[PDB]
Amino acid sequence: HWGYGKHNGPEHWHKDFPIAKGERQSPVDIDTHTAKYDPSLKPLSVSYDQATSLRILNNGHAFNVEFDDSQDKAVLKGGPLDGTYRLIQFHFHWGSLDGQGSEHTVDKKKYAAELHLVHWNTKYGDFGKAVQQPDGLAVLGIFLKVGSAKPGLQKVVDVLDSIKTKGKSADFTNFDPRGLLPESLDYWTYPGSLTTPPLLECVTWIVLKEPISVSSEQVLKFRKLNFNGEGEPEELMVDNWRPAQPLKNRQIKASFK
Ligand SMILES: COc1ncnc(NCc2ccc(S(N)(=O)=O)cc2)c1[N+](=O)[O-]
Ligand SMILES: [Zn+2]
Repeated sequence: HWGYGKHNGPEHWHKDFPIAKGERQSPVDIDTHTAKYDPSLKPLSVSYDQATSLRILNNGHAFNVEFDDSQDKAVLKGGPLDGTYRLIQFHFHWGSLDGQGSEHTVDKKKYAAELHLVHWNTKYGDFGKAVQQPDGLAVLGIFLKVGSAKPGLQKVVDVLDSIKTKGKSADFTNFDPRGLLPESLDYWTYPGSLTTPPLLECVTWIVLKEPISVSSEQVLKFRKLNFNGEGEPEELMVDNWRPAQPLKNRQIKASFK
């Protein structure tokens, strides 16, 4: 099926999912000089105090940490959003080397990785229904660069050897996502899509200006995961990012400067 190789990678996706060439595809390059400052934009409200993580899964494309989204426990609101979005999962995209890995770029710069905290609009009642709507999702993107460790990521890094191959999962309770956030909530925002198949155009993207730092050892452990299932040939899970897509007729707004 779809994946990230020469033969099933991003350049192939449009054959099974024609929306790949659509008008509001993600990710995009964030041109920080042409982003429009909007003093009308509200601060983001990230309300993660009551987050309930449940499990961590290797789905053959990335690893997801899934949260209980059956009540308003971990929510995103404000910023550019009308109404309230519940956290369902986070995952990352990363590279084979530190010089690449992010999906969004900032003035053409790729970061080592990119975290996506995926949230769905409470008015659609669940994730499966929200993705069918143009305002269905709000995904908070946070760039990772390599430097000092992010202590709040380590619980994640340490479980990865238990989910090495496609389809493995592990219980993953009491993980606090607030420990993945940088200090500033200044953001760019634009309307876009899932960055993987089905590439649905349902996402309000909220990309934080400030990257978090992770250690080289932390990202190296992302790279030891596998795309393949246990007992198929080993393909390291690296370079699971989609390149920047044409902005077409969208403007990126900034909450700052
Ligand atoms: C009800 O379960 C689910 N059902 C179907 N798709 C899901 N997730 C697809 C997805 C793909 C890409 C991105 S991205 N890379 O744009 O952030 C975000 C979510 C989930 N789910 O994981 O919540
Ligand atoms: Zn993603």
